[PDB]
Amino acid sequence: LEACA
Amino acid sequence: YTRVVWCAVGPEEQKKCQQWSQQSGQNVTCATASTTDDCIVLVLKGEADALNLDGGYIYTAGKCGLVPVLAENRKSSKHSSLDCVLRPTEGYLAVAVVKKANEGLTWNSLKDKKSCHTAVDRTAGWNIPMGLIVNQTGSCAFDEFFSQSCAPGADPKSRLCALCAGDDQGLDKCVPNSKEKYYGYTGAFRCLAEDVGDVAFVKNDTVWENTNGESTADWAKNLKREDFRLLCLDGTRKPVTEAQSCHLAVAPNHAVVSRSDRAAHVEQVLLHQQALFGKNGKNCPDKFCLFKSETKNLLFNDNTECLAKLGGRPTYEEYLGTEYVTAIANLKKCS
Ligand SMILES: *[C@@H]1O[C@H](CO)[C@@H](O[C@H]2O[C@H](CO)[C@@H](O[C@@H]3O[C@H](CO)[C@@H](O[C@H]4O[C@H](CO)[C@@H](O[C@H]5O[C@H](CO)[C@@H](O)[C@H](O)[C@@H]5O)[C@H](O[C@@H]5O[C@H](CO)[C@@H](O)[C@H](O)[C@@H]5O)[C@@H]4O)[C@H](O)[C@@H]3O)[C@H](O)[C@H]2NC(C)=O)[C@H](O)[C@H]1NC(C)=O
Ligand SMILES: *[C@@H]1O[C@H](CO)[C@@H](O[C@H]2O[C@H](CO)[C@@H](O[C@H]3O[C@H](CO)[C@@H](O)[C@H](O)[C@@H]3O)[C@H](O)[C@H]2NC(C)=O)[C@H](O)[C@H]1NC(C)=O
Ligand SMILES: *[C@@H]1O[C@H](CO)[C@@H](O[C@H]2O[C@H](CO)[C@@H](O)[C@H](O)[C@H]2NC(C)=O)[C@H](O)[C@H]1NC(C)=O
Ligand SMILES: [Zn+2]
Ligand SMILES: [Zn+2]
Ligand SMILES: [Zn+2]
Repeated sequence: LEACA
Repeated sequence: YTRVVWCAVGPEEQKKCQQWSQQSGQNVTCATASTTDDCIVLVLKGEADALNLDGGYIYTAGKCGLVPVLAENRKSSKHSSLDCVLRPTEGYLAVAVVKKANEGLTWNSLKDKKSCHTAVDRTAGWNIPMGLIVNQTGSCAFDEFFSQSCAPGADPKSRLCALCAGDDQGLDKCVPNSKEKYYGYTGAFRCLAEDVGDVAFVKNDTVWENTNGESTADWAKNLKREDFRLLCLDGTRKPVTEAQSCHLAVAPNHAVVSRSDRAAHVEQVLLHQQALFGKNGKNCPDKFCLFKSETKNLLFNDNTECLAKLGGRPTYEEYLGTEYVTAIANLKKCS
């Protein structure tokens, strides 16, 4: 998550 | 509790941020990170409040919930009755540039040539170009299209970084910040100017600001715009004066982003900061100018007249526009 989606 | 923490990317932006902090009486303070993606993370964690981003990075930040706050606005002719801060944004022209002497090189013969990009994931330097090439090629092997390139942010051992040069000492080769000699709009154009690459993917404005005496920089002093040509999508070549009829796409202006829960407060402070250090600002030549950094585009693009309010309180998808958003999505399907 840090490319969250 | 009312101060804003700006995030600087790299040593040079940090130094300029420190100066702005000093003159602002610490109303603005600084956090620094090695890359733009790391600055986004600091913002998400709440350790930094904001930073100005290119459209491609706005897409990344957007999916993580950050929002557009104010946009860069450069000097324009068509909507001149309105003040800059309230004036709609025009967007900039993404172009492909080559040297006149490299005759015969056109959009249709870029295969196996050398390329210069601002940085991986950016609008004019990567997303637009590579998206067009992937489509036209029916292949996700964009890393095998050019023979060698300098594309900050890619694997340092790959051909996408083969042409990057690092800093004064050869360190930080291909890092996506200003320590890399060929990073950003200015760096990618320099990469072409010194003939390290055959084509540079930048924006219309970069060509003008670095030719015919506009830069004084050692490598740019003797550059004339007639020695350059733009590559048009219809296989043709044109003078840099015809950008409106020979560009790859029009790009959304760079904009300041922040966590939605901090947007209103960041907006307020920034508006006061530019009344002081902006173009016609109270302190500009005298003490400090937010929008200058000797052609290095540190924190903000040097051709910025002011930061403008958005109007329509746009989401990140609305700000970037559906044309551009679908373009990125499609290209990402590859990576
Ligand atoms: C590709 O990208 C290019 C760069 O981004 C861009 O090139 C052009 O972009 C704009 C828009 O087309 C050009 O247009 C001019 O806009 C000026 C404002 O930016 C405006 O000019 C100045 O005129 C004078 C002096 O030139 C000064 O103005 C007056 O009024 C004040 C009172 O308010 C009074 O005090 C003065 O007596 C003047 O009467 C003023 O400032 C000056 O600063 C200049 C800095 O060097 C200096 O040259 C000049 O001497 C003045 O001292 C005004 O700013 C004009 O009316 C123009 O219409 C840019 O000039 C041009 N940039 C370049 C590098 O060529 C392209 O448009 C873009 N192409 C595409 C397709 O997108
Ligand atoms: C690479 O090739 C892609 C596939 O054609 C391009 O993408 C798309 O093409 C268009 C342009 O935005 C999109 O089409 C429309 O969206 C809706 C419904 O389709 C219409 O209402 C609207 O008028 C457009 O006709 C496609 O949705 C999109 N295809 C896919 C699968 O998403 C893409 O533009 C191109 N890349 C570059 C850089 O040119
Ligand atoms: C630091 O920011 C503060 C807050 O805006 C500025 O000081 C004041 O400015 C306004 C104009 O008079 C007042 O309405 C505020 O109430 C007042 N706030 C405080 C806490 O005193 C100041 O201009 C800023 N300094 C700089 C250089 O940016
Ligand atoms: Zn950009
Ligand atoms: Zn010849
Ligand atoms: Zn809306």
